[PDB]
Amino acid sequence: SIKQTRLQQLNKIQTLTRANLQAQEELRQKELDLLEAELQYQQQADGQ
Repeated sequence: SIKQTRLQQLNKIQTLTRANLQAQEELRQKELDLLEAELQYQQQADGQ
């Protein structure tokens, strides 16, 4: 039962740690780039 237990949680927590990094990657990458991109793109008004 202890083995069942540790097996069971490694199987979730590891699955999810990994799944979550990937889900999070989408969520976090957009966090920095949407706004930086708007700053840099709107800045073209000066470049013009």
